[PDB]
Amino acid sequence: RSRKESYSIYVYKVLKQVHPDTGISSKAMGIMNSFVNDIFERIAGEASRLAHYNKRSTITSREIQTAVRLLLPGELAKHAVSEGTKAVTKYTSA
Amino acid sequence: RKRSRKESYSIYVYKVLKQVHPDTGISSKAMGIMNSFVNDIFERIAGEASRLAHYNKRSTITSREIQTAVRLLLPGELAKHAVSEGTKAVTKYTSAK
Amino acid sequence: VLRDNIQGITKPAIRRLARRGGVKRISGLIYEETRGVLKVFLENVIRDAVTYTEHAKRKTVTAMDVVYALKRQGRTLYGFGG
Amino acid sequence: KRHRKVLRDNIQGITKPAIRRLARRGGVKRISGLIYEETRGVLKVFLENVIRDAVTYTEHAKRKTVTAMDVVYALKRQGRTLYGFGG
Amino acid sequence: KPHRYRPGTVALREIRRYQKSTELLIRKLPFQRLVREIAQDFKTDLRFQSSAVMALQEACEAYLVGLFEDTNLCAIHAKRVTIMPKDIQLARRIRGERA
Amino acid sequence: KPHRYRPGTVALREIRRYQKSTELLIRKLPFQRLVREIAQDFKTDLRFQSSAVMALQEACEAYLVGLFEDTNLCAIHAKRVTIMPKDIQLARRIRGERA
Amino acid sequence: AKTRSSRAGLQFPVGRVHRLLRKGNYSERVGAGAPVYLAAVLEYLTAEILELAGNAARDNKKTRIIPRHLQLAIRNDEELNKLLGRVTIAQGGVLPNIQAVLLPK
Amino acid sequence: KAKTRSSRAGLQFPVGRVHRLLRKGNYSERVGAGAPVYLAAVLEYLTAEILELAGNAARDNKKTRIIPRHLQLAIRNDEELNKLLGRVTIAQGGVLPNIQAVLLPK
DNA sequence: ATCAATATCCACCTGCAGATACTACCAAAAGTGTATTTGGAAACTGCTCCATCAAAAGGCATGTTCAGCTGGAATCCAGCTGAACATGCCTTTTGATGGAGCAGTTTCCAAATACACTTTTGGTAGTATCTGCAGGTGGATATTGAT
DNA sequence: ATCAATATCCACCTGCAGATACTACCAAAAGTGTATTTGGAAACTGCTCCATCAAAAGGCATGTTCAGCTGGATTCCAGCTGAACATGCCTTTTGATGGAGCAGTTTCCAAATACACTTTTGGTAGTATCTGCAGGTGGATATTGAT
Ligand SMILES: [Mn+2]
Ligand SMILES: [Mn+2]
Ligand SMILES: [Mn+2]
Ligand SMILES: [Mn+2]
Ligand SMILES: [Mn+2]
Ligand SMILES: [Mn+2]
Ligand SMILES: [Mn+2]
Ligand SMILES: [Mn+2]
Ligand SMILES: [Mn+2]
Ligand SMILES: [Mn+2]
Ligand SMILES: [Mn+2]
Ligand SMILES: [Mn+2]
Ligand SMILES: [Mn+2]
Ligand SMILES: [Mn+2]
Repeated sequence: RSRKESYSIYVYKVLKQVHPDTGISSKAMGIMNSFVNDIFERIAGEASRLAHYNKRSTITSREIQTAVRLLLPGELAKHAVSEGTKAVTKYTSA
Repeated sequence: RKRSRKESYSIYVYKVLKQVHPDTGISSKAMGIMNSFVNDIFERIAGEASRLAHYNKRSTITSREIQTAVRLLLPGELAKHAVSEGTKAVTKYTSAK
Repeated sequence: VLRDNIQGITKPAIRRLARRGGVKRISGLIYEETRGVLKVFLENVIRDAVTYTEHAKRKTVTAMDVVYALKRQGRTLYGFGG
Repeated sequence: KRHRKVLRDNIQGITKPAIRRLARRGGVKRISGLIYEETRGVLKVFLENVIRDAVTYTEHAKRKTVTAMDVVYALKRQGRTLYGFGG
Repeated sequence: KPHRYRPGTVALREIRRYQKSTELLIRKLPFQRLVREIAQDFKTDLRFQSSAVMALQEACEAYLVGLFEDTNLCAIHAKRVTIMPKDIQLARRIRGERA
Repeated sequence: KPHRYRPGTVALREIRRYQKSTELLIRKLPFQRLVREIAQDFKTDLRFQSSAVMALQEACEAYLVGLFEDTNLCAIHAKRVTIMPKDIQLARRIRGERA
Repeated sequence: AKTRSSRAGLQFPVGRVHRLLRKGNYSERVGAGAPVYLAAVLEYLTAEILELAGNAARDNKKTRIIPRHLQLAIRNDEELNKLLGRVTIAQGGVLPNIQAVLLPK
Repeated sequence: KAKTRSSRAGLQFPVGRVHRLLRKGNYSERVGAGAPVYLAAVLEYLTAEILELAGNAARDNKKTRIIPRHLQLAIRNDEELNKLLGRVTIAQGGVLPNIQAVLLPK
């Protein structure tokens, strides 16, 4: 028997942070997993093309950023860029 | 300084053109289109084969991935003939050395 | 009684689909037109799904086979893996 | 040392005869008077979206010059693949 | 006189009812029957995961509902309130699903 | 006595004329100004390869021509021969450009 | 030993995102910043949906988020709807919407 | 004397280049030997198919040189190539002559 | 039908832009050969879950009647939009010049890969307790449609 | 306007399928540390091509007049489709039951990678010279519209 990875427990953690007294059905969790996987693929794919276009062999935080700008609508992209910049800063200092 | 070499499929497109229409030429703009076409279809087939290999936890893209990708990507007769020409080329290639 | 399978997709079920689509009044010829459209959709998706099955050398069409096929046709479906 | 004149209202450079010609190639026989401003609006949205993506590619490459490839890549990801200028 | 609602009233009632709910609207077994028949034309003696058939029905029903919305807009564009094959065809043509 | 073609005759002649040819139908320099105006509003001090502007114009014209085709079908659906703003809007809605 | 997620202030798993990146054949190399940035963007997007879907549950007088609530959240949000325009949510249904011309009187 | 892998496969299209582009493109960890051969064959076949029909289009228009218009005519008039290239724009290709019947005079 | 105004066709020709032709060069590509590593096919198999079976239960699809009202056909007409004309402007074209910035080449270290090792974690399997809410009830009341 | 017939809503209740909280088990995965490699930022700069220039000119945009015929409004009515009700047919449930085949594990070799060295080639680059056909003219044929 083998194990199957999922984002479930990470989705759940994020849920309790925004709505501490709110639960989520397993069907709805399946949807969230599909969501996280889809956006991952979209962003990774775009970052991949960016690197190739510029003859780069490395995907860095810079590629992830341009990819996010290309893929997310205005305000969603603004906050996402800020959240991403924040996490990389705190990761540098820590 | 030498400008870096810019590869294209032109001399191959041209060869196939002469096989198919010996007395017909092709303008550079039309050749430009043909170059875009080959690169596009290349990326499509290669991309589909890439996904295919990943869905099946394989680290190798073989002619079998390419074939399934061609069946997924091409419609009807085009798939039929492309598969046949591909199978033919591989059997011939392996029958040597 | 002898019965075709696409004819198993009944008029009242097609009606309910139209209702959810916000449709108030339906012409008599719609039901056969719909079934034809339904069939093409299923054929296109199942073809690609089975193609994934064969490649994996399986005899069982999985939800993932379908999900991948749906993504190919630009009909990305959430909730069934992937 | 010096700056170019201000660019404004250039959408009106897309004239009524130019829009009529495009409609003709699209097989249109008769055209209402309000089509021309509607078309300019639709064209501007299309152009803004393609240029925004193209310029985004430009900046990522740290260039000041928008290349044909920038445009082609932008068109590609907008689902408007273009043959004849590209890779 | 026995009670009777005006034509269109119950239809509007049904629209509100089904736009409120999320349950599938095609019968399961007839759909399962159709899928297996179609699959048979591509490969013989196939089996299906139950979740595979469900994925198909969800995708198929969601597709038809969306199509009916576009179809409705086409009928209304022609100042009708009745959808016709004419309307489905126009929608599919503009969608790029054909012609 | 001065010659006049009936309304619609010249329009049909023009359809045949432009469906036969492939040249760009928007004037080159005005289109270039529009491109520079729009790009400038997004980022200052940009330069353009000439082929980049032409790539944009080829795409814009092919887009509008295709849109007018769908628009024409929408007007004909409404039993008109004259395209109107509501036809363009319908085509773009079904296309999923506004939906 | 402190996990990269903790080090980044994230709930989403940085190590897993990094592993998925290099095994996905997206590039030859992966910078250390990329999985942090990407994990952050994914966590943020998840939060925005869960927030809006949570509200949808509240409005429906439920405490448990189901597919329907996710659909209501996404289709009622202009940007989320655009981002997920070509996506169907299983068991989501549609927004209540009736064309005016179909209403009586 | 060396043999090219293309001649070994009986192909005009370059097997060596296709293999190189496959590895450089990050599609998978490994690329088998039959993969670039099969792919080169498919690309060549597709090229032949289009050039055949475009050459005919050129001939139909009393031209000996294929130009983009001919490529567009050949593609849009073939149901299957039209499908494969349904989301593609051919620069300087124009459109098919097509006037909706209801627009004609009676 | 006759005819006259005008577009359309097609043969003919000439200028030339762009295609074809050659040599020379060469950096990268491609091929060969040897050695070393390993992906995944093959064979066997356990355990999941799929197909089938019975078997009521009844919910829901089907057939029929009647008529409300919608779609489509016909008629009219104001005025929008197409055709043609006069006017002249601004795009197009052709060519030049400076220099911005793209791009080619080389040096070099910060960051990424590659191992080996240790520790943590997420997926797991039973096992038991808990609970949000679907579904049923009744009765209030809103809506619809008859007068 | 009244008033009857249904649909719809709200408050409350309860059984349970699905959520949860627990403890334990472990392989994989993530963190740590060290040694090695290298991608791509810097610096320098050659040289493509972009921006801007001028100037002449005619192709084409603008603006107006005019009235043909299209779109939109109105009316009318045959008939199609919605509502309702009566059957009764087969979808649904669920529960057990073989067993198909998915998937896990072990073995192992054909084929892949790494690498060093040799050869072939496709891509400029610099000129040099054909050639298909764009665009011009002229005159014969075809189309359109008035009568
Ligand atoms: Mn501006
Ligand atoms: Mn192994
Ligand atoms: Mn009647
Ligand atoms: Mn009516
Ligand atoms: Mn003027
Ligand atoms: Mn400089
Ligand atoms: Mn744990
Ligand atoms: Mn309830
Ligand atoms: Mn280096
Ligand atoms: Mn008048
Ligand atoms: Mn009319
Ligand atoms: Mn067995
Ligand atoms: Mn050579
Ligand atoms: Mn000519």
